[PDB]
Amino acid sequence: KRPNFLVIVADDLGFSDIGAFGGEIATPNLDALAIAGLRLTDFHTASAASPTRSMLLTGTDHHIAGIGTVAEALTPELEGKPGYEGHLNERVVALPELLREAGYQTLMAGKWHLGLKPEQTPHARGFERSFSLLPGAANHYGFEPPYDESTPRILKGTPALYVEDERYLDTLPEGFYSSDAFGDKLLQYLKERDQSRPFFAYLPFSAPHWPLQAPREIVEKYRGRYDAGPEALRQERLARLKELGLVEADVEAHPVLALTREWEALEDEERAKSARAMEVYAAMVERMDWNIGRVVDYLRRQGELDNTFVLFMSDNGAEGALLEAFPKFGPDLLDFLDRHYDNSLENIGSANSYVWYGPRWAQAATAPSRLYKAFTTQGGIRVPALVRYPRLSRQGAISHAFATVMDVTPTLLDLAGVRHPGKRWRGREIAEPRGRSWLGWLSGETEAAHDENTVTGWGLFGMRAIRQGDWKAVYLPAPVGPATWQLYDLARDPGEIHDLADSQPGKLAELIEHWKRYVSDTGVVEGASPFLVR
Ligand SMILES: [NH3+]OP(=O)(O)c1ccccc1
Ligand SMILES: O=P(O)(O)c1ccccc1
Ligand SMILES: [Ca+2]
Repeated sequence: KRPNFLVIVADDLGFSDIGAFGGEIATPNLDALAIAGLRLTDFHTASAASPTRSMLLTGTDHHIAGIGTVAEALTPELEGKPGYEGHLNERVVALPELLREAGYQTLMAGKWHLGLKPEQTPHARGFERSFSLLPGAANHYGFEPPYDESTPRILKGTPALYVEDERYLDTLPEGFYSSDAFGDKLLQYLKERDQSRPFFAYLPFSAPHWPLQAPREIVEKYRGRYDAGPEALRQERLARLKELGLVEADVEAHPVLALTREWEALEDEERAKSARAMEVYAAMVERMDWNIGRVVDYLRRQGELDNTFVLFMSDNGAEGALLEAFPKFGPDLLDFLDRHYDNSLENIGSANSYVWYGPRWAQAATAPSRLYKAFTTQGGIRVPALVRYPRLSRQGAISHAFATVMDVTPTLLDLAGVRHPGKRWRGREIAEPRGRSWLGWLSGETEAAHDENTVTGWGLFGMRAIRQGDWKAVYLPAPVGPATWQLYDLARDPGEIHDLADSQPGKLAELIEHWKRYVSDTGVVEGASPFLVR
């Protein structure tokens, strides 16, 4: 029998947040899947949400698939460039499109982030049933601010714009909470399915993405848990990562970089509200996990779970952004929030709060990696991932084999017994996957799907990375780095601390040749101004 697929994507979830990845957050459902299955410590996405999602559903690079940069920040020199359409384009065929023509029922409940228009919806791109938030974010409870000319651009670009199949929804149900709605709808779709054929179920949550909001009864369970702050947390996470074997005992963690005040410099009220945000984040993750459990438990009781290839991943590094630091997200984001939301301590986490936890809490979760979401350093692109599928021999272990989100489409096609159509589909020229099927690796035939010569590129917001085997070069422009290529031996220096550019100049040179080919193969275009902070 052909397996089902359950692909679950967390939004900005950090590497050590889940219990089985070193965390204190209650994630019993995910833990059971992770420990029975295979946990990946060297699995990679892109550095941000829509690029990663375009890659996950195609098996190629986001510069080819239509999200060369995030739609919400297209500049004039980028608009019109191929692969910079801002939605999943027609130079690619999506995974669900291919599975649906081979008898799979394609079911989705969650965030899309691959296009806002009718012809760009899940329904248009191969899902027979879908309940979706089309934008990159929204209020989890559906509470909208006033929308007019003076509304901060980041809020304007994150309305609660939901579709069910072809229908743009006019209202949301009472009690709507994103993660619960997604669990509800996917459970409905599964209970309504044709039980005699397999399903591809896509469960992209919007949690734990800002605004940080969760049911009070779950937030209450974390009361006081984070009082010692984000650096105390980082140490707990490092200790546990080492104890669990997820990182080597000796690893040197990258130093925490933030323009904010450190915990001990904060006044009591400020601390209280920052801890409250992390208590809410934790509740988001636990409630996500709970909804995952509802899905998995239904499949299990149906006797289908063991014939379901279950993949869980985050879509990028933990979110260390200060939304208030980007003029593009304004004008006056904090002033608008102060006049429309209540972020007083007691309200944080409810529908009419709007918070993000910032760079220090984010780096607790990405440690020992460098930085966080929207950087090309490991903090931005190395994400937690697990595969639970008991037909595959390689289960019960922690694997440090290199893998990327582009591997997923070819793996699932393989298992479905479906061939990628090649260079043409529905009469148009399409890209072929850049990833490689994990089947050989996971079946124990090989030690990894890739090898010491595998070459993989990243480029977004003017940052770059280029990796071959365990050698990685990184380029971070001003003001966030030296605007020169830095070179790291990831096997000896996972924290990207010791720049080897001067000691191994031959190796850097090769990587720069690889980078140029990447730019060439994928259509990378960098603009003047990577971004502006202020
Ligand atoms: N790479 O180190 P740890 O031993 O987790 C540490 C302790 C104190 C400060 C920084 C790092
Ligand atoms: O890249 P993100 O998913 O963080 C994003 C960007 C713009 C609007 C909403 C979400
Ligand atoms: Ca994300």
